Amino acid sequence: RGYDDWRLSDIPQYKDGISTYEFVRATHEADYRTHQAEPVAGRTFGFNGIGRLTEVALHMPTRYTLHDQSSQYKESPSFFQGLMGVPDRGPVDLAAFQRETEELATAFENNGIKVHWVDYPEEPANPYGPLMGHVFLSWGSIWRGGSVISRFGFLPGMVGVSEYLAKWAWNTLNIPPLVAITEGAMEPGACNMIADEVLVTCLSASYDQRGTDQLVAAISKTSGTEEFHNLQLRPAVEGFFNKATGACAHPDININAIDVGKLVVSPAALDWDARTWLYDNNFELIEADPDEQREFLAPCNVLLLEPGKVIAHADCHKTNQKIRDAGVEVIEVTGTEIRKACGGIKARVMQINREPGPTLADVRNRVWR
Amino acid sequence: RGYDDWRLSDIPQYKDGISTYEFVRATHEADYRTHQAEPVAGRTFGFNGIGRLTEVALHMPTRYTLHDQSSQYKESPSFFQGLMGVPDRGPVDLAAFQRETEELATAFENNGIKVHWVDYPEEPANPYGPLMGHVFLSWGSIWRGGSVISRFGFLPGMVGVSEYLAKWAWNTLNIPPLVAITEGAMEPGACNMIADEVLVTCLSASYDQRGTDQLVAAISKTSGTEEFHNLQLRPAVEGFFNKATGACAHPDININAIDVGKLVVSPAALDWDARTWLYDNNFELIEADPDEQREFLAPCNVLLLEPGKVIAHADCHKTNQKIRDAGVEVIEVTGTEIRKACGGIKARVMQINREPGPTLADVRNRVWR
Amino acid sequence: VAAISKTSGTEEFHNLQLRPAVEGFFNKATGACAHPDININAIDVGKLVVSPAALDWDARTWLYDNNFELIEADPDE
Ligand SMILES: [Cl-]
Ligand SMILES: [Cl-]
Ligand code: NA
Ligand code: NA
Repeated sequence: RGYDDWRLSDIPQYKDGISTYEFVRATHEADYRTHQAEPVAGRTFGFNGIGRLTEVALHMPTRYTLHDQSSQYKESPSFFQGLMGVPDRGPVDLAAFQRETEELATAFENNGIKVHWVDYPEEPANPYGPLMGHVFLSWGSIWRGGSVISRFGFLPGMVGVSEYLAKWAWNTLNIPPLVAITEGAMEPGACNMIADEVLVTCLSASYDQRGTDQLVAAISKTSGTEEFHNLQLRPAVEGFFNKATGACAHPDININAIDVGKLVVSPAALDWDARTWLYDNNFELIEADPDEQREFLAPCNVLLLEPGKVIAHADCHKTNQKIRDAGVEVIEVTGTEIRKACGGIKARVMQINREPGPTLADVRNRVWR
Repeated sequence: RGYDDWRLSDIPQYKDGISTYEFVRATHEADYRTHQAEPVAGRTFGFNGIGRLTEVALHMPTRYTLHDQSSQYKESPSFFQGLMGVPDRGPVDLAAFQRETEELATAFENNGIKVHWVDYPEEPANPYGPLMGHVFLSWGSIWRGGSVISRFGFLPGMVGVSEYLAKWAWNTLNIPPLVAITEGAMEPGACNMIADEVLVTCLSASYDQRGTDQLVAAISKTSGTEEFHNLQLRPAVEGFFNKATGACAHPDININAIDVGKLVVSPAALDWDARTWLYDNNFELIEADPDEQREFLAPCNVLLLEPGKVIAHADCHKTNQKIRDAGVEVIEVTGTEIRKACGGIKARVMQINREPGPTLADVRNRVWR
Repeated sequence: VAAISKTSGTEEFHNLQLRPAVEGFFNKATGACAHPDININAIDVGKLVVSPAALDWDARTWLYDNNFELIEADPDE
């Protein structure tokens, strides 16, 4: 479009004979996401919901990606094993880590999903030390309306990182920031949604109420839905993971949607109120295998590609058969080196774009019980 | 600092023998601005308050900066004269516009203030037409805690622009985004503060309550002050400016601080509640000349360099003498071409960094009445 | 308003409250006035004559929503 070819008809609020007041009022009334955020960006974006995922980012690990190679970890492995609480499966193997990363990328390419690659500087550090956990790009997943700077609850190695990923998203994809979390703790990228307007959070080391309130208020205004629901789990865990029980600070280790009104769910996830809400709203529950969960094989850390199809850890054999039994296709992918820190496959994927998908009304209307 | 020289003592929440819970809790309790925003940026920033201004940005105009040269303006001058409502002083003169821009930059250099320069692309456009009003970089002023994407109430030519300036601030100064305004209208950069924790807004074409609530909640959490006050003027004006009265949609045309508890104020600004609040809180009022105000010479659009010293339009002779009479130094600067659109000198300056300055308690404690 | 609403002979009673910028009775710089009857008045059913210095944004919004047509007084008058 030529610079001198623009006319007033190109302004959507403009009408011939409109008064100043009416034009201004029409402007005040416009939807941010569809009038400002997306047109300025020149594209749609956001991972909200359980519709068809189209675009992600991965990080190919280098030696600097390995948490056990930070000088602060070397100084006290037990401090970080306290924070993270995951079972010790030995040192991370760089080459095997790189191979399961390739395998995941191939799974995406084979399912028609665009993969961007995010790199970090050599010797990457923040004001408090080497970066740590920066392979877990879900922490930079993009919401309807824009990107989010997180407040990390337990991992100081992630200070600076949600900034880095959001800056990357702006510079590379033209995706704007929506909000910075500035109180308490809130790690929205580790949350999952179980319908178009239903978010799952936890109260945990990774989320307090103030942080949660701040996030939910921002994303609800750009969600593109009339309602917005937050289901808040209350896991019993001190740091990230409770190796006695399988309980986890992060929703995406606790629960995820596998189809319309079908969820895979940890046995350590659901307090009575959460169970009640899920029952009342007509969600069918597939229970993850208890040993897979407790041993931190991340059987709930599956990635929904679209209703009825997920990527899962290839060695979560029992949970995956239950998922297939519920009529869902499982794409098995190796994810073993990734689990030596605080996440699995879904945790390491930055979700950039997911198409609008089934709603809470759709869940409620499904006849199955 | 070497990558392998980092230790746990470099994490401010870390203490020898700290439990996981206690470390996490300490992390939740940290101040965002001072633990995360500023260290990651590698600097302090924000224009809040009435202390000493140190750093700004200007735009040197090109032909594309001139509002009267947009094809949409050519199509209907009267549509845009409706929105803006400023007196018609003839076509903008590019060369004279460039000269008063140089003069302002020299005033900054002579007063020890760093000036960054912001450029826009050739034929700059947003989804709705040529950019318009993009010389007014105050609209991209930086708050304590970060940058803000605005919701413009009356000028569609500024869609995309607060994004551009915030992106520029991130890429060039490493200053992060704080929040995007996503409802109603809110043009925070056109607001002024009259103490360290006292903001002035309007309800007008440029601000509704929802937009205002969203902004104030975000900036109050990073303000670095125990309290935060919003004085909200209620000007009688349909678009930006009311040429019958001198009333304006923007606070920075209505009022500004010239010293500790001394304000220059338009006669068309103060409703009874605003007047009462200012009286109760011990603010001394210097009234702008009524003709300077009504004719849109922008006598209130002065820029506070520090308490007791302002930059003002050189032809606001009557207001400026009243400011000197109140014991304030006036640095007179030509600002005539700038006033052919919706602002004057303070409006065109992006404020990046102002040092903490006097507080509302300081205002209240000054003995003068 | 509480007293007159009880005897108004109407089911509802509405108060539109203008917020003029004026220190005493009249602001000779602007035309703003402490008194509604210098600011605005009805001239017909849903037609008002209105000062340019009268209407803050909320007042303007209310009048718009309630379908009042506005005739603007001459600014110099
Ligand atoms: Cl109207
Ligand atoms: Cl404890
Ligand atoms: Na917010
Ligand atoms: Na009475």
